[PDB]
Amino acid sequence: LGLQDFDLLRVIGRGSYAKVLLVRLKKTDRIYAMKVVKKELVNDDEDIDWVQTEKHVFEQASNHPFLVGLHSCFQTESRLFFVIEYVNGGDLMFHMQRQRKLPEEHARFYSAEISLALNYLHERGIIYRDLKLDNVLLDSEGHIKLTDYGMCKEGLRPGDTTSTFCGTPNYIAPEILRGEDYGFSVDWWALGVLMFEMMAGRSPFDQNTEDYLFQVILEKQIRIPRSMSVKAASVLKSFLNKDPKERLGCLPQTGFADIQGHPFFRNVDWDMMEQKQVVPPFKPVQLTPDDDDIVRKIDQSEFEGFEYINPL
Ligand SMILES: CN(C)CCCn1cc(C2=C(c3c[nH]c4ccccc34)C(=O)NC2=O)c2ccccc21
Repeated sequence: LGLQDFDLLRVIGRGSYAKVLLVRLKKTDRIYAMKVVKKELVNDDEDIDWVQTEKHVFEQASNHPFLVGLHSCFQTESRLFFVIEYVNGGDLMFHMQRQRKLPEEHARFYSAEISLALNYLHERGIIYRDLKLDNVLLDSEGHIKLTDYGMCKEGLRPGDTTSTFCGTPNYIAPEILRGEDYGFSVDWWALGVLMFEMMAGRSPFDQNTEDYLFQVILEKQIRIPRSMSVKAASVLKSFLNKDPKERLGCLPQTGFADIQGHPFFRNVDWDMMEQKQVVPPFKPVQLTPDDDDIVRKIDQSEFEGFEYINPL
């Protein structure tokens, strides 16, 4: 493909690294949100991996219901693009700000779909690592969908463990702070948080930000609402166990079964929801010319094979 066959209908998201356009393929007339990264921003061997990994993941979320698909990938002298599956329900971040706290039930429905999403990921040797309220977008009529893959960890057999200190601070797992090696566990800690945020409307931790924050996370015994349910709390406790091992879903060869097993997920029929057979508790421009001054200075070499159209 190429910019040609597209109708750059709008800009829906502006970043330093990327711009997310709301484009439409003329041929199919269908819509996809395309991700635009200035090539001039991904220089050096440690940035092609940031891309190839986003690519390697996007080459997988296509197979899962709560994970954003990838239509195709093309470049230009000045940049790189991602024709991605499109979503329009918004990010729970917004939905939250417009409602404060969530009924334990609703909250449950979401946390479930995400685990399923996280589970598929893990099973495929992937560590999302960038889970946060504004990353979980809403399906046209409800179902969630994990987004952003610029912090995931590639191929990895269970038992393995990486150690890149990263992720959005408010959700960074305690073992990450301890600089100890880690795995799928950090993804459940994040979920634990995402869940606290939904039901409590608040965050579970609270000199200087990071400085201070990181200490809260590592010593501050989390305060659960005295309005909250027994089951509700329990899960939160389980997921926010500062011990990767003693943590829900973190137990090896049982993790997901554990999760599903937990009382908080008592009447939940996974195989049913995994198929979206459960009802959601809530139904929802030309680019700048190339600057030869810059472009002329690009390697273009470290840009082979970027192109790729999803056959499915
Ligand atoms: C706080 N926000 C809105 C963060 C945007 C998170 N995000 C959404 C998306 C996606 C979509 C968006 C759907 N609405 C958007 C508004 C602004 C930016 C992106 C989107 C979409 O339809 N499909 C997506 O994968 C995305 C893609 C790559 C990296 C990050 C992405």
